[PDB]
Formats: sequence, C-alpha cells, structure tokens
Amino acid sequence: MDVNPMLIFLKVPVQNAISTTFPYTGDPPYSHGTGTGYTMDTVIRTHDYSSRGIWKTNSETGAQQLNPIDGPLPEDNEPSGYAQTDCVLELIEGLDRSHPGLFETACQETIDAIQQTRVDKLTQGRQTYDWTLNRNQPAATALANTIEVFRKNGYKLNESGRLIDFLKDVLLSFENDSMEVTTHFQKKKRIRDNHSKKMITQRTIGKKRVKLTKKNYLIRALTLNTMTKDAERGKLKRRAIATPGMQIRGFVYFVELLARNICERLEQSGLPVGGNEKKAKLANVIKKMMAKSTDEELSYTITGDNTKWNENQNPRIFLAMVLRITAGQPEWFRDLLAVAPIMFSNKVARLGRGYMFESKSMHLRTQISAENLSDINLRYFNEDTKKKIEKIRHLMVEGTASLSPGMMMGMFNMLSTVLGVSVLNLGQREILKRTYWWDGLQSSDDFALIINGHFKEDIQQGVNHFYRTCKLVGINMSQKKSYINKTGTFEFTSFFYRYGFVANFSMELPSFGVAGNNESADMSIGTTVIKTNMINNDLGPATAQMAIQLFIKDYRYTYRCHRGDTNLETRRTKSIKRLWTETISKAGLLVADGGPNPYNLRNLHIPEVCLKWSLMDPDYRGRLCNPNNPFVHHMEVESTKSLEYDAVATTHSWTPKRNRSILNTNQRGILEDERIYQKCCQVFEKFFPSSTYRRPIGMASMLDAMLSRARIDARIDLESGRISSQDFSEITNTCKAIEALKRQG
Amino acid sequence: SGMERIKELMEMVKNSRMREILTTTSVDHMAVIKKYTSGRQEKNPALRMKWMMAMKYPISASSRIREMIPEKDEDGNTLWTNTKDAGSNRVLVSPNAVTWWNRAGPVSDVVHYPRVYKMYFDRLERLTHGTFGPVKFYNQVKVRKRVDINPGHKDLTSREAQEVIMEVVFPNEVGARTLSSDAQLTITKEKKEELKNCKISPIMVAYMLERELVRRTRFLPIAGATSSTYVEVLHLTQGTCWEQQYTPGGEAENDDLDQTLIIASRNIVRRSIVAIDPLASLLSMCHTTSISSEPLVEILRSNPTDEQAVNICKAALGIRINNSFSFGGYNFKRVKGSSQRTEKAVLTGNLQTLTMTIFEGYEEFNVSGKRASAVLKKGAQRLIQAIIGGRTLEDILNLMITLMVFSQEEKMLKAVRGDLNFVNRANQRLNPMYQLLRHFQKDSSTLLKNWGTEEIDPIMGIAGIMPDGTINKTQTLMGVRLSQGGVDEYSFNERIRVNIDKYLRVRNEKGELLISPEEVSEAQGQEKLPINYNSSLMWEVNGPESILTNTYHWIIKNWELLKTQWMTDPTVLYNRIEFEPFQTLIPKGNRAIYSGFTRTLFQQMRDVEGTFDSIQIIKLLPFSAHPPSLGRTQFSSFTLNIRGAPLRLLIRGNSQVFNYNQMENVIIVLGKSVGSPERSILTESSSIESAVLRGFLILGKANSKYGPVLTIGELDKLGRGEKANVLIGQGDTVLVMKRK
Amino acid sequence: VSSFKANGNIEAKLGAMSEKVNAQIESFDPRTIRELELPEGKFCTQRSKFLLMDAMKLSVLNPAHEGEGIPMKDAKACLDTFWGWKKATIIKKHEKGVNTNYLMIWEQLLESIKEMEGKFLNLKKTNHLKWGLGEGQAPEKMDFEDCKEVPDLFQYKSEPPEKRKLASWIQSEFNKASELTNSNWIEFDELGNDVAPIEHIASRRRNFFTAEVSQCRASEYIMKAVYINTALLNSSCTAMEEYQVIPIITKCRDTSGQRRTNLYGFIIKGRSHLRNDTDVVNFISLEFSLTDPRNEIHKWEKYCVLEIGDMEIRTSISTIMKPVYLYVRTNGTSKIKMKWGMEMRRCLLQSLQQVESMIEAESAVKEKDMTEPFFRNRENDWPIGESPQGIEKGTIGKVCRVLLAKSVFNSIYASAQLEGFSAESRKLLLLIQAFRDNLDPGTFDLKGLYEAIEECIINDPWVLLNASWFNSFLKAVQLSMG
RNA sequence: AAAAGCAGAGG
RNA sequence: UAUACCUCUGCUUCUGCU
RNA sequence: AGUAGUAACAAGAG
Ligand SMILES: O=c1ccn([C@@H]2O[C@H](COP(=O)(O)NP(=O)(O)OP(=O)(O)O)[C@@H](O)[C@H]2O)c(=O)[nH]1
Ligand SMILES: [Mg+2]
Ligand SMILES: [Mg+2]
Ligand SMILES: [Mg+2]
Repeated sequence: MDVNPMLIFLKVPVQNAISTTFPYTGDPPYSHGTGTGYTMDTVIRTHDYSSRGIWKTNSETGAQQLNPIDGPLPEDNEPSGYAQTDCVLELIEGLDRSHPGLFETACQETIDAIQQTRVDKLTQGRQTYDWTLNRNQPAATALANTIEVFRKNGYKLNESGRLIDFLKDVLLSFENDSMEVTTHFQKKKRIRDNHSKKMITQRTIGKKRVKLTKKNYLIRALTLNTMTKDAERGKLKRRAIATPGMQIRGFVYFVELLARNICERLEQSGLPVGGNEKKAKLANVIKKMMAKSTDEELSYTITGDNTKWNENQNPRIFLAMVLRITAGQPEWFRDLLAVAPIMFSNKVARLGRGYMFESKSMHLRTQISAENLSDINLRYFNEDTKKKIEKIRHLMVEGTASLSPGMMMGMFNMLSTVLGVSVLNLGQREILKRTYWWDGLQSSDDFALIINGHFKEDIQQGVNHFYRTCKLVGINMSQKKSYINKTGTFEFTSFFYRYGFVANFSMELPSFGVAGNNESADMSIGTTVIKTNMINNDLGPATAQMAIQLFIKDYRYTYRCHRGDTNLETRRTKSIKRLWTETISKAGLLVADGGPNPYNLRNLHIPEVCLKWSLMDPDYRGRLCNPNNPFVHHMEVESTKSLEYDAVATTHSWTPKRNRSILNTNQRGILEDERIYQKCCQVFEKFFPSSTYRRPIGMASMLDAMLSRARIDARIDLESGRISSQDFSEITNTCKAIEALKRQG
Repeated sequence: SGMERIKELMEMVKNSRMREILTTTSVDHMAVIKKYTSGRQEKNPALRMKWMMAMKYPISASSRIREMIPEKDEDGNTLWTNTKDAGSNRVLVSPNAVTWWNRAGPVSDVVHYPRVYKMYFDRLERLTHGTFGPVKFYNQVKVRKRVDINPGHKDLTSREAQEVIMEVVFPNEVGARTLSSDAQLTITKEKKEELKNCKISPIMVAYMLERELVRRTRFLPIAGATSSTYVEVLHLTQGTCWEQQYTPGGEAENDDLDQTLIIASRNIVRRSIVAIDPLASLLSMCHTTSISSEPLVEILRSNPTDEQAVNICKAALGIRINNSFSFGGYNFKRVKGSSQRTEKAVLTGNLQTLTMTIFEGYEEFNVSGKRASAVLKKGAQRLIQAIIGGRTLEDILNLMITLMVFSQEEKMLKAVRGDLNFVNRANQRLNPMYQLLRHFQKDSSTLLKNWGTEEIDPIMGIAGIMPDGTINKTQTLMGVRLSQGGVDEYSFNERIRVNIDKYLRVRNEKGELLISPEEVSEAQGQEKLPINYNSSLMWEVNGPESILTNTYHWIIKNWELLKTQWMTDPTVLYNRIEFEPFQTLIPKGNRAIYSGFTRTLFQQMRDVEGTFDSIQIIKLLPFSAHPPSLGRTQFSSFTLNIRGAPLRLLIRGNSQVFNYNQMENVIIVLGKSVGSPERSILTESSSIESAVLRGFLILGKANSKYGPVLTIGELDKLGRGEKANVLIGQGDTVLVMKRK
Repeated sequence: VSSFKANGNIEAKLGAMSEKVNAQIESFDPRTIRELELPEGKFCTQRSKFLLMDAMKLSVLNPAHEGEGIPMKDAKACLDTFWGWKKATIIKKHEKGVNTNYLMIWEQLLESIKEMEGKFLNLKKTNHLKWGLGEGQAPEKMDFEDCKEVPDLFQYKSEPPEKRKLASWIQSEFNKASELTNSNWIEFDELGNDVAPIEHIASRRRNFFTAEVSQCRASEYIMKAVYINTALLNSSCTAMEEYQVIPIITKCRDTSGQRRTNLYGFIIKGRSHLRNDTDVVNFISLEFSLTDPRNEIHKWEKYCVLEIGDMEIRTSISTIMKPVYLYVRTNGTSKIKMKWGMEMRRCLLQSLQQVESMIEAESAVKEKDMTEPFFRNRENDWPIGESPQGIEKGTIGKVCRVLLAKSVFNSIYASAQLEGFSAESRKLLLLIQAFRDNLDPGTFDLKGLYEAIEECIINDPWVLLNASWFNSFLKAVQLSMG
C-alpha cells in the first residue's frame, strides 16, 4: 500500500491541517556567492516595467534617470510603473474626505515628535551602508563615522543633539565641494603558515585619508548597498535586498513616523499592529464590513498579492502623497517630510561583490569586483551575466547603477499601506454610487479585498474597477498568486482565516530549541516558548509535555549536563558526579548541575531557581546564588579589588566566549577606537549611575558633565559629614587641573 | 569616597585621543559611541553554543576568578586558562569551574534571590496553595483582549511607576521632573525606607521595582478570567477544547471582585427577565453562583458596590440598598424622575460618527463623592440646573465638568477639539461616555466657551461661575450655580430597605420606583475573576458567542428528540428553557415578530409536504422562544447582538454566523464546529424551499416567463396563483409561488 | 498639489485606458484542471547522508565492555560479532569516480580499525583518501589585482539542475519509514509530578503518543541523523585538519526492555575549515547493507558498492547465507545542514501537535476526551494511502507515524525546490478546499499558477514524490465527485 | 474604560 | 567585501578575548 | 569526485 499523506486533506479541511504544508523542519534556502546577479535582475526589471517613461540625465549626479509618472497608460496585464499623479492625488484627497481631521492630527503628532527626537534613534538599525567605508557597518558605527566626517567639515549642527539639526547638516553637506573621509585599506604580505606548512597572505587593515569630490559624495550619499537575502522560506529563486545609508535613514524615519501615525488610525491597514492585536483588528473589521453589507448583496474576497511591488512603486508618487497629506501644514514641515522621496528618486544602487572568475591553465579563482565588471571583455561571462551587463551598461555611475524608479525593497511600508488603503477607501458605496462596492485590509502589499455586488457580474466589474484603479497608481495585482472566493475563508499575511483565524504551529517551530545564551537564560527561554505556544499557537497539553522532555534532552546534550544516575561520559561527568554524590537533597539541584527536571504543564511560568528553592541544600544555595559570583558582572559602589555590589545572578549566568577573528587578517588598527569608546563609557558611568538603566540626556561634553558632577558631589559629601575638607580640596584641585587640561593641552 | 574616580579621569584625560573624545562628544552623542563596533559580528548563536561546548573553555569571565577558583580539580581537569595576549581583564573558563563553584565554592549565608525575584516566588506561592477543579471539555470561545501580565501598583500608572522608580533608585538623576501625586510621594518614602543600606546593585533594584510597580499589558486570547493572577497561569487553565478549573492561593483583589460582581449580577438579571418567573430564576441563579470559589450570596451581603444590577440581586436577597450608581468617581443618588434608554447615532465635534445609548426622560439627581456635592435636574439631552458645591475651588469645577459630560446634550458632543477615538487600535469599541469624560477633563476650554452665559436673579442661596472662573453673583453659566453649603452628607451612606416583586422592579418602603430591569445595562463585558453559575439556567462559559454555540450544540446533539417534538405537539418545544438564554441576544422589540415569522415558517414547512430541511429547523429554532406577535412582514435576516455589534443570520443559506459545510458534513457556528445533526440529511434536501418566505414557496431558480424580478417587500400585490421572481439575497434569483 | 481640486480624474483615465487591462475571473473547477507536469529524464538518485531502508546494523545486546558509551569502543564491540570478512571486491562501480580509491579506502579503514589503540581514530592522509575527500580540488583563491594577466579567466558557471524523473524507490523509502519496529529509538527525559488533572490527561495521551511514535522507523532515522550531525559538527569544529573516523552508532531498547547498540557503518571526516554557513565539509560514508545494488541501480548513481562479507541470514521457512555489501560514497554537508540535522527531534513536535489537534477538534464536539477512543476503537478513520483496490484508511497511530515520516523526510531532503513547491501548491490546495466548501472559487491566471508550481519540480526525489502525491490527491478529489 | 540588546516569525 | 526596513512576540540587562 | 544550484564550497577575508 503506497502511503500518501496529502490524502489526510480528504478528511481534514486544509486550514485545519495547514501546518503539514509548511516544511519547516529542514534547513531554509541560503544563497551561495554574490548578490550581483539578483541586483542586476532587479535593476533590469525595474527599468523594464517603466521603459516607456521619460529618460533624463541628472544635472548633479549624471545618472540616467527614468521618469514613468504621467507616462502612457498600460496596454497589457504586465507590471507597469506608469502611475498617474492626478489619480494619486484624487485618492489622497478622497482618503482625507472620508476620514476628516486625520491628516491634521497625524501631522501635528509628527511635528511634536520632530522636535523631541535625538540622533541616537538612528542607532537602532542593523547593518547600514557606510558611505565613508563603502561597506556595511552597524548603524551606530555608521552614524558615528558620518557625524565625525560631518563635524570634521564645517557641519556641527548635530552637536545640538536633535535629529532635525543632523538632517539640516545632511542637506547642507551636498554643498561641500571636496568632502573628506577616512577609509580602510589593507596591507598584504606573504608569510608561511606553521600548523599546515603553506605560504599564505597576511592582510592588515589600517586607516587612510582620501577626499571625495562633490559628485562622488552625492553618489555615495544616495547609494543603496545591495546584498542577497538568506534563509527565506517559500521561494525557489533567491532575491536581493538593499540597505540605505545615514543620509537617508533620518528622513525615511520621519516620513514613516508620519505614515505610522496615519496607519494607526485607519480601519483598513494591517500595520503597525501585529500578532493577537492584528488578528483582533482583522476579525473586527471583517465583522464591520459584513455589517455594512445588506442581504441582497453578494460578498467575495480576494486573497491578494501584488506582483513586483517594490520595483513598481515610485518616489514621485510618494512625493505627491507627502505633499497632499501635509497640505495646510508649515513649509519647513513640508520640505523636511518631502526630502525622503526626493532622496529616493535620485538614488543609485551598488551592485554587489562582483563575481568569481575561474582559470584552468593556472588552476585559479579570483574575485573581480562589481565595480570592475565593466572592464572585463564580454567573452568571459556566461550568457546570462553577459545579457545582464548588456542590458545594464548605460546605467553605471561609478560602479553603482542608476535606479530612479521603484522603492528597492520595503523602506516605505506604511506609506505604501496608505496608498493601498486609499484604493480600498475608494470603493465605498457612497463614493462609487454603483452596483458594487468594496472594502478590505492591507498590510504592505498583501490585501484581502471584500467586494460586494448585487450579482456576480457586479463582482467582476468591481474586480476590474479595483484592478484598473490600482494600475493607475502603480499597483499591479498578481494574477497568479491571487484568487477569489465567497467571503468566509481567505488568507492574509499567512493568517488562514476559515470563519475565524486558525492556528499554525509549524511557523513557530524554529523557536522550539536551545537558544544558546547560557545555562539559565536558555532554560527560561525554552519553558517560556512552550508556555506562549500553549497560549497562542494551540499547542496541545500532551505535545507540550513532550516538548518539555525534548527541550530537557536538547538542553542536557547541549550543555553536557546529564544527571548523576546516567552513565554518559562527557568533559563534565566527573565533576557533576562529585556534586551529585555529596548533595543530600538531589531534587534541588539544577538541571545544569545534574538535577532532575522539575517542569510540567503547571509550572512553566516559574523559573528553575525559584521552583527548586525549597528543595535546595543550604550549602548548595549558598554556593549557587553566592553574592560574590565570579561568572557575572559586578557594579561599583557609588558615592554613598574595590567595593562592588552584591550579584543577584546565579552561577549559570555566565558569558559565552565570542570570536571576532578574521582568517589571516590582523585588526589592531581599526579595533582600537572601539576599545577607547568603551573605556570612555566606563569612566562616565562611574560618575552617573543611571546611564546603564536609562540612556542620559544632555548637550554638554562628557568631561564637563563629569567635572560638574564631581564638584557638586564633593560639596554634598563635605556638607553632610561623609568626607573631610582635605578630601574636598583634593577633589576640587583635581577638577581644576582637569579643566586646565581641557584647554591648555 | 569619590576620590578614585576623579584620579581615573585625570589619568584618562592625559591621553590625547581619550581627551578628544571626552571633550568633543556630548552626553547625547555618547549613546552613539557606546554601541560602536568595528570587527565582525556573529550570527546564529544557537549553533555556536551547539559547537562551542565541545571546546575545553567556552566561557569567558573576569580575571578575579584566578583568585576565587583553583586551576585544577580533584579529578585533574583544568578550570581556567589565561588568554594569550596579556593586559586583558578576561580569562577563558571551563564549565567544570562552574560545577566546582557549585560543589565546593564559598558559602554565603545571605542570598538576594528571594527578594529581587519576589514576583516569581509569589506566583509559586499562588500555585502551590492553588486548588484544582475538574477539567471540562467543550468549545472554547476566546476573545483577544488586552489583559495585565503585570498588575502594577493600583495607585500608579506605568509612567507614574517609572517616575517613582527613578525617584527611589536614582534620586539625583531625575531631571526637571517632580512627583505629582500623594501616592507617588508615599510609595517613594516607603521604598526608600525598605531599600536603604541595600547591597544589591541599583540596576537590579530598579528592575525589581519595575516588576513590582510597573503595569504591563499584553493582547492575549482569553476565555474567562482576565485578572493578573488568572493570566499568569493561562496556559494551564484554558486550551482549545478544554477548561481547567483553578483557584490561586490568596485573596481576590477587591477592585477585581466588585467588577466581576457587577458582571455576574448583570448576567443573572438579563437571564432572569427572559424567564417565566424572573424573581424565582434570579433567586435560583444567585445562590449557586460562586465568584472565585466564594459564594455570591455572601459577597453581596458585605460588598458596598452599588449598581442597578447588583441592587436587584440584593433586593431579592434582602440586603439594604444604596439606590445609586457611579460615574466619573462620583455617586449619583437619583431622587426624582425615571428615564429610559434608547440607542441613537450622534455626530461628534470632530466629525466622528458615534453610536450611543441616550436616556430619554426627566430625572433629578443628588451627585456627591469624596470632595463635593451637587443637586442636578436633567431631562433628555438637556442640563437644566446644577447647584454645585464642595470644599475647594477646583473640586466644584471638576464636578461641574463631570455633570456637563453626564448631561448628554447636543452641545457637549459638538464641542470636541482634537482627536477622540471611540475604537481602539484593534478596532474595539471604547466606551463613549468615559471617552468624552477623559477628553473634557484635560482639555475643557472649548466646552465652556461654547457653553456661554446666562443672566440669573441675584437672590441668596445661589452664586454663579463664569466661563473662565472669576466668581460673580450676577452672571453665570447656562445652569452652573454655586451652592454656599453644598448638599447634606450622612444620608448618602444610609442604606435603604426595599421591596422587590416577580418582575424584578425595586420599590422603597414608601413605594417610589427605584430600579427597573430596563435600567440594567445590556453591556457584555468579561470578568476579572471566574464566575460559575452552577445552574441549569446558564451554560458553562457565558458571553454571547458561547450562548450561541452552546445553544446550537444542544440543539444538534438532542436533535433526535427535538425533531420528534417538532413533528408532533410543537408548542411545548418552543417554550423549552434551554432556548431562553438565546433570547438575551435578540433585541427586545424584534423577539415577538421574529418568533411569529419563525413559527409561520415552521408551520408552512409542516403543511407543505416533502419540503423538509433539518438545517433550516436547527438554524431558526432558538428564535421561536418568545410569545409571538401577528405582524405580517418579510424578514431576510434575524439580527443578534454580540459584543455590542449586530450580526445578521440569513434565513436562506449560510452566513458568517451559521454555516453548514458539506465537506466535513458539519455545522459551523462562529468559526467553531458544533457537530453534524444526525448524519441523516440525505432523505432531506429537495428542490422546493418552504421556510424562507412568509407565505411563499421557492420553486428553483428564476424564469423569464414570469415577469420582472422584485425585492423582498414587494409581494403584497400578489394573489393565490400568481408566481413571480424575487431577488431574495446573496445574489440569488429564485421563483416564488403563493399558497391558497 | 496644495491647490489640487479633483475634477473626476480617475473615471477619466479609466475610460481612457485600454480594455486589454483587466482581471477576468475564470471559474475554478477541480474536475477540469490538469495534473502537475512532472519532468522527464533519468531517474532520481538517493541523496541522503545515510542509507535509510537498506542499511544494516551490527548490533550488540547489553554492552559491558571497557568503553560502554565511547564511540569506537562500541564500534569495535559490534564489529567483533561479524566473522565473515573476505577480500573487498567492487560489485557496482561509481561511474564518475575512481572505484579502486573506494576499495583502498575501505581497506585502510578496516586495517586501522584493527590496529586501533585509543578512543579516537584519525586516518592517514593517503592519496585515495585525499581523492575521496577532495583535498586539493579547489583552485587557489587569488586577489584580482595580483592576477590581472590571466587569459583563461572565464567565470563560474550557473547551470540549473537537470530535470530528473520520478523513480519508484522514494515511495518505498516513505513506506518503510512510516512502519513500526521492534525497538524504541527515542528515550525521553523525566517530567515533574502530574499534580493538575490536565497533567494526568496529558500524560495519558503522551503515553499513547510515545507508544506509537518511539518505535517508528522515522524515529530511527531521527536518531541516526541527530547522532551523525552532532558528531560531525563536534569533529568539524574540533578536528579541522584530521581525518577523523566517526562510526554510525545508535542505542535502542527492545520491546522486551533490553538495551542494544547498533553500528550502521563509518563516516570518515574530511578537512573542515568552514567559515561560512554554507561551506561544505566533505566526508566519506561507508554503510553496511544486504540489498544488492544491481537490482535498482539508478538509485545508487553516486555510490561505489564493494562486497565485503558473508552472513547466515535466517528466514521464515529455512536459513540461507547472503553477501554483505558496503555502500561507499563521498558526501558533504555544512554548518547549517548539521545545525538543522541536530534538531530533527522537533519533527516529533510537528506531527504530534497535528494529531493532537485532530483529537482536540473532536474533543470539543464530543464533550469528552477522545484520546482513548481514538487509540482503542480502531475504526480506520483517516485516509492515508492508495492501494490497487481503493484508498486505504488508517488509525490515529498510523497517521501519527505517517506525519512523523513526512516531517522527517522534509528534514532529510530539505531543498529550495521543496520550499517553493509547498508554498505554490498551498494555493492550489486552498482553491480545492474553497471548491469543496461550496465557496465558488476562481482565479485570474491558472496557467501562471501551474507554471510557478512546476518550476520547482526539477530533480529532487522528495519533491517529485510530493508532486505525485498532489496528483493522486487531485485524482481522489475528482473521484469523490463521482 | 486608562530604555535598549538578542532571538523567532511575518510582510 | 557579505544577514536591509518595518511590525509583533519572547528573553536578558551584558563591560568586551589570535 | 562530491556538496550543491542561476554561484559558490571543494580551506586561506567570515
Ligand atoms: O523580506 C522582505 C519581504 C517583503 N518586503 C516588502 O514587502 C513587499 C512585498 O513582499 P513580496 O513577498 O510580495 N515580494 P514582491 O516584491 O511583491 O514580489 P512578488 O514575489 O512577485 O510578489 C516587498 O516588495 C517588499 O517591499 C521586504 O521589504 N523584505
Ligand atoms: Mg508581492
Ligand atoms: Mg496576502
Ligand atoms: Mg505578499
């Protein structure tokens, strides 16, 4: 008998057994190599869908920019980027007219948040294109290098600690003709490896001074570094993602904050809510949309997705939307909120790392960069890369490629949600006054669209009307990945509604494992993951008990901390058995110390050091929760082998070893400033205790804050009986000598 | 004493690079240079922990451990090695050093774990002394609500608790921020009294106070109790198909117990009005009911909560009534006049559509609580007079603001400035009166400026307040007089003995009608503590959707006997008490005409032979449980009230409420399956439909031989033998025949 | 934009646009849609990291030697119970590979197993082992600036995978994987005391689940893959240069309660200096087997099979003597594949959740726990297979083992073809579901949907089997309306 | 009715 | 020259290694 | 060779 699991769907409905259709127990698809081909394919598709637009050369950058807005109306069912701006403005105007007072309150919220916001809000990003280094750096170091290059020129407004002064300096920086940066460079030499007896190359990374020209800095400030996306499920082919830099992220933050304030107060946006709040909002607006319909009306639902969404939007459409939303607002508000579509319309896309080129008479491989792909003769590339370089060659501006149309992968998620919500809003029956009307939800590009009509032909006309109205604004519904059915069952952002949102346990299956922090945090994470999946994702009681057993097995085999009655032989077996045999109450030992599992379905919310506190030996809990714990960090005793505070952490809260080494690469030239910065933060925190708890606020230099703090604390210690007058004179003389060293260096 | 850190700073200021960083980087830019990295970062720490435990030393620790842990074990294992390049304050540590510290380390008699993690020990004490009841299996109906995972201080909000935490732990590090409340000052004094000479680090003290005082809320799918001691064990008490009875270890909170008392009493009253004897059903339901495993009839004896549904339960028991309610922190002792509630649609001042319940009728009030007192005459959407008194200047204005919001005119509703949402971020219906109250209690200028002025006769016993605040005895507001003594207290704490009758209307010993069952709010909120109506009049879990699914489940699983009652002697079938909590979701006007429509459909299905559809009996049978009317109309749906929103149940076919899937052969009610009727459906399902229209038989699809199409209410111009087409619903076109 | 007044612009450009821009709803009916187009070509090859249905274990019962737990000691104790070692002779050649290298690799392996004095075994860097592990098959990576004068510097080629054909062995592997055994392969850990009533109910249901799921053959493949990936990860990260020998060893308990150590073969680790997460550590797998490769040779394209022994095999009527082969091949893995292979035990979480929901969805309707009626009243409720008679229905334990084996093979045969196929065929399953709900479904481009589904069915045996399964389910749905 | 980091998922 | 943006959920409060 | 799959690993920047 040939076994077929999908015949299970002959009895169980597909949404009830949907977790079988998610093969999420194997490895996800990774890429191997460069994302240069995916970047080239994104650029080629982006200029393919907008090819009938206006070609014009930018006077500042020189890039061949393509202008598809107000272009010819589409003639086929393909992707099209030709968006009509009067249609976009009519949609934003009708969105305002249906929701009165919304735009003014959102704009006033954003005006009040503009003056509050500091520069460090930009340090909450992951990996940023450092235009100073032409690489990816973390966003804090990218902002730090940007602010250092800015203040090394005559651009010091960001010293006032506000985001908007940094944005004033950003827009003023394009006027500088000869912006000067500090870059990295390697010094290679050949030395012999000793453990393998091979001659290899030793790269030492250093610093270097180089000056950018005006047009080169304008290219690097508009550059979106492109990489390939790893571990994406559900796709056969890979795709490219892009990261912008510090010149653009502040403006995109303010535009997305304004659009977030808009999207929070729209019934038809799935953003920014998420999880159970999203499911509650979706079921409530489904109930409201089915309350708006009558008995005679049909009701269908489009389980929709839009094809090639981010390359078929436009920054010019977003400029029109920003200027129509902020109508009646101040002019500095309109200019500051309109910077970001202008920075996205003149943008430029760095291709990748290049390609690997293979020789056979020399038996060699090498990496020729993406900025060197225009030097190689075309007979060396394979046919697809040859076609891509032929289709892309006229767009190259200093290794990057001109990319005037399209968003390039999701930097305007809420503004795109507003643009889709306007087309959802146009289908009101008092606006349309037709034989059909529609309403729906929209996250960014996904939409559920409930269309009502008196007959099925009116549903067809409503589908056509919605599809053409989306075509007029640059939104192309995927005819492959979308489908329609009667209302009561749909899918929206992998939430499978079947008269109510069913669960999907498999999607949260990669959370079920040992997290890998230390022995205590992993135990809390594993028990809490089982707990929250029992709460939210309909994990059964028996399966949760089996998940406790599987996590205890994985935890013991990971940390080599099996019990004392087991005979497995690890590095820790003799020490754990010595702790096991000498302990009277073995039920109070932690799982990381050979103890038994205390956990069942009722005590998942109680930590393990708490669940076993009554069963511990007094010597064992005096050793485990010892105040002078050497595995954790101790504070220093402030102004109340020096004095420390007592550590409340256990011995299983240790720090795992980190490795930052790069193969054959010495990095003592660029890892030094990080060490000096951490030394400066550590000497600051001895004067200000709360700086670890809540990040401090100020505009004066750290030396002046620390010297004023030392002076006033010496005076309060003098006039409260906690210091002598000789100590007070010593501290004030020291602060005066430091003040003599802050100027007379 | 503070002399070592200044010498550290003088040593770090002589290095010129460090001096440049200390002099050029401000305190706001030190947030940026704190997260500055340069080297390669490592993804996927799970796999790195999977392989790094194979190494001898996967743990890094401070260099002091060279003096607190020996280099070798008894068994010869090396416990640590120094790192290669010297100068670093780190060494590499084996996990055998951890096990050696746990078996032969120094033993300290003081441990800060039970104090810092007091919350988890309180959860453990709640679980250990917790009682477990049986496990029941039925269809859960969970609602994703915002609940407290941390209850916080009752006197503090999260912002005020963070103010208190920054005042207790870091008193020199608050900025230009002062404490506002007396609660914040008292909790700061108490927490400074406890945490003085504390050896715990200030950050750990801050997080201990943060898990004590700060309220945290999450959106969770809740069935039943939403208190913070029933949400902590939410994985244990509820599942997808089962309910685990549980009572924690301790006392129930009073501010939770009063609320679930109100909700329990509202459900008992609203179920009681539908019954044959509302008084006997209320007395049968009130004794078996237990809130948090404590009986209801002995909580009502001692609870001082005064509310129009709690009072009917108390007047049926024999407990003295304080005939009042609460609104905005003030008790409203209504003296004269009886109003009645009606749902209306009100356009607001922010052009916002809003649907409320306004009370039509004349009333007179005696408002008073905790700082002030006022006597109020008020009709339908009108604030006549308000002789407001009190004990300060601000408190009489606060009571004036509260009474102007309570008036519910057309003037305060068109006086809103700014935004005021009446749905939440998850589009859940916020209460409109408290929304307007919290609006007009912070920004109150445009209400007073639109309130205007009125000329009053300058006689004593009445003063006046201007629309700014300067007291004049000639010009006042439009109703706002200042009482020079207020109203007399010591008669608002006085409780009243009361009579009650069969239909739950409360009278005093004089005879003035205090409470009616119509005054009881038909708001469906869910409780903080679990309520167990141990009755044959209420299902297991209450709420509207649970009533729907439990009623349809009971009809489906008893269909073999209910079908036999339907076929012969049906007048005993409709009056069954299991259909009686279903009627609480139909609004009161439609119940008689829905039952008349349903009984006419069932009689036509009996008389027209062969037209049997059991799904059409199951779907409409809980609507026939009301003494009908005779009004010959034509319904295309039956509207029910669920969570403050209507839901339409179509007479023909499937809907969002009641679907019948031929795939699973299962009837789905509100996303939950309630079973197959008897798997006896193949003998049914003919062509002609009988229980859709009142007097007409559906004969297949439409026809062009029989004239143009119609709508539902265009059939009175038809005769016995005239056949026509009807656009019945859901895009269908059917042929329609009249009977003789 | 500040002074824009809408003058009916959208209706104007709706009239001005062409009527070749539309979304025509075409009605969906599964009695009219075609089946998925499986590719054509050569048959599909086994690509797993170990033999599944054909592997043979030398087993010892209740080990009590000097190294009861140490890997190579248990390997030596299991090899000592086989005395049929004859000379190695190749009986099935690897076509693209030097087969005498595989012969000399097994000879060097067995001889160093003989002279093994220690707990570990590192093989010697010989020429045939350096071929079988690929030491030297990389071109030396240079910097472009130092090799600007190379004439033959062409590129790396980016051919797609070649379209293979559905061979019948992968259905046989899934058949043998969903069957019970005479052992217990998962040996769980302890819980706390079941104090709450729901913990008694959960423990009763978990005992049923453990009885049905610990003796399945997919649990044996779970333990083999978890052990192999664990030992390979530890050896790859701690023995980077050395050619470490890793024996495939699992530990089971029989249903009579006695322990057993099974040896399935050996894995010679290669050089492993992995820096990425997709960098491939090469190894050589040598697994004992009894199945002749010359009967289903298309399955064994990458294998060199050399007959290495004899064993007296007992049978149901009498007792015979069979030869013993050794499937040798070069294989490779990465840190991501070893990471996701060490975590194969969550396949138990993927199946046992679903079956539990199948009980719970009944338990809410029956107003009772339906665990014991599902596991004892064997009424054959769920359809899980296709026989020549009709469609075969199994019980909830059979469904539990089938869903276990499906998750296990999703983890063994993980590929981007599987991800794309499942994501694109989920939509077709939802359209068929919407049809069976009488919810009147309809697409706009069904040809593009079929083209996107069939784009992923290329060469993977599991994905080809899943497409065949989809076609069988579609034919069952079409027969259900007859 | 009333701070940041890491991990996982989704888009 | 290499893991983007946004959102939700969960945990933790980190001192910095050829 | 093998892993693999639109470009790589098969040690010498992750
Ligand atoms: O990882 C992600 C996924 C999605 N997105 C954003 O979400 C949008 C829709 O995500 P998508 O998955 O639909 N991809 P799309 O670009 O529409 O092409 P297609 O597969 O043909 O539908 C994308 O266009 C991005 O803007 C991201 O930014 N990052
Ligand atoms: Mg898309
Ligand atoms: Mg979608
Ligand atoms: Mg999408």
